[PDB]
Amino acid sequence: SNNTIAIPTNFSISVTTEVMPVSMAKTSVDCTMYICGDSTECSNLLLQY
Amino acid sequence: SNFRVSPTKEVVRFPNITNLCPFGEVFNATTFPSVYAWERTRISDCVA
Ligand SMILES: *[C@@H]1O[C@H](CO)[C@@H](O[C@@H]2O[C@H](CO)[C@@H](O)[C@H](O)[C@H]2NC(C)=O)[C@H](O)[C@H]1NC(C)=O
Ligand SMILES: *[C@@H]1O[C@H](CO)[C@@H](O)[C@H](O)[C@H]1NC(C)=O
Repeated sequence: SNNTIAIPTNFSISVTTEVMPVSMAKTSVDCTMYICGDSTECSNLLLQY
Repeated sequence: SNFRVSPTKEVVRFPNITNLCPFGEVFNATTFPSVYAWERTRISDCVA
């Protein structure tokens, strides 16, 4: 209506939880051990990559 | 990475069956099968 307004007569204090990711697990790969295991022969072929 | 350790010793372990396989008999039979009637034999418990 062009001539009426609603005013809050009261209030509520609210506490709200916002959860945010900030980091992830730091990961490391031994690329030689993953590809070749311990085999010397494969490690020599891997050098060619 | 890893350049610390390299193997040097070799551990070779096999079943201690020492009987040599009968190849000298299988191969030197006085007659072989006709190919239409080829014969199958098990080879077992021997060193090839
Ligand atoms: C807003 O509403 C709350 C209730 O929802 C009012 O608190 C009540 O006030 C009466 C009278 O003062 C008490 O008898 C109740 O026990 C109160 N209840 C609670 C839960 O506190 C509050 O007064 C209102 N705020 C305003 C500014 O009027
Ligand atoms: C096959 O066996 C016979 C009898 O044991 C022997 O005379 C012959 O020399 C053998 N041949 C070969 C190629 O071993």
